[PDB]
Amino acid sequence: GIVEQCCTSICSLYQLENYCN
Amino acid sequence: GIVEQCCTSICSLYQLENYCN
Amino acid sequence: IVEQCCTSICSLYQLENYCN
Amino acid sequence: IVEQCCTSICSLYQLENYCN
Amino acid sequence: GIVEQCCTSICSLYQLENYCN
Amino acid sequence: GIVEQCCTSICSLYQLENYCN
Amino acid sequence: FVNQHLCGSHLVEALYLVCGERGFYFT
Amino acid sequence: FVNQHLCGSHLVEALYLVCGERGFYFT
Amino acid sequence: VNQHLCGSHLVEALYLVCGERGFYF
Amino acid sequence: VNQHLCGSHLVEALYLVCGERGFYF
Amino acid sequence: FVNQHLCGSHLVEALYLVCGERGFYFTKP
Amino acid sequence: FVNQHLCGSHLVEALYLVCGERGFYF
Ligand SMILES: [Cl-]
Ligand SMILES: [Cl-]
Ligand SMILES: [Zn+2]
Ligand SMILES: [Zn+2]
Repeated sequence: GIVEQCCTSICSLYQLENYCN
Repeated sequence: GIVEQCCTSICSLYQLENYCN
Repeated sequence: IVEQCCTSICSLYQLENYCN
Repeated sequence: IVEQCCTSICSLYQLENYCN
Repeated sequence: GIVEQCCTSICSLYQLENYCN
Repeated sequence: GIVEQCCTSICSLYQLENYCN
Repeated sequence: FVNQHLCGSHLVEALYLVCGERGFYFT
Repeated sequence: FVNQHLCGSHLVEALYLVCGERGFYFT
Repeated sequence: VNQHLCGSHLVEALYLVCGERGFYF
Repeated sequence: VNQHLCGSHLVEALYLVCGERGFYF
Repeated sequence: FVNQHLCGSHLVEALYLVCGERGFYFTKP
Repeated sequence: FVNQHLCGSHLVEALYLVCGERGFYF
């Protein structure tokens, strides 16, 4: 789950960008 | 100057960047 | 719910209902 | 509440027994 | 109640201060 | 510079003011 | 506006809560 | 803990919500 | 609800400017 | 649980970077 | 000025997520 | 870098409540 991925390392502006819908 | 320039209307992430040094 | 609940406040029998 | 609810999670029947 | 008071002028920092328990 | 200064530990209001010109 | 930008940031937050395991979802 | 500071910033924001009129106190 | 939200920035600037006390609610 | 609260900032950055986009939680 | 202010709140949440490392100068006029 | 970043966030929240007209550096 995301909960499990970005809550596990930081995302750049550039990686958060990854769970957005 | 930036407030004159971002509070009533939303600044995105780039603009926000000139005011960068 | 942005609007049901950003314009009046909602109950829990009521927010119960917004699960699962 | 932080026990029934920050390390596991509470339900509201249970969060309700916390209201007035 | 509070919700009534600071939510009307800003409260400089000074005025928020009034609802704390 | 300021991050280094405020993230693991909570910063209160006055610290924050130096960085002010 | 800068104002509702700001309110949603808020409800996201409420459902996370009532539903539980059972979850919930936010657009 | 910037982390439970940051969790209660969050439960306050939650009972505000469950108890309604009856309030609740967050203490 | 500005009031239920400023009630929540205010329960949060109140929870930040108020810290542990809590507040009457 | 961190996961119940990151779940909550994530739910919010996701909510500024994701801009309008949203997210499933 | 309640609202320059609810805003300058969420602006700065934001220069931050963004100048990344060069940072910036913030004149409030 | 997750949790520095959770936090720079709650920071500049707070610079702003506080500098109000002179601006800031750093
Ligand atoms: Cl707001
Ligand atoms: Cl957090
Ligand atoms: Zn807000
Ligand atoms: Zn948080």
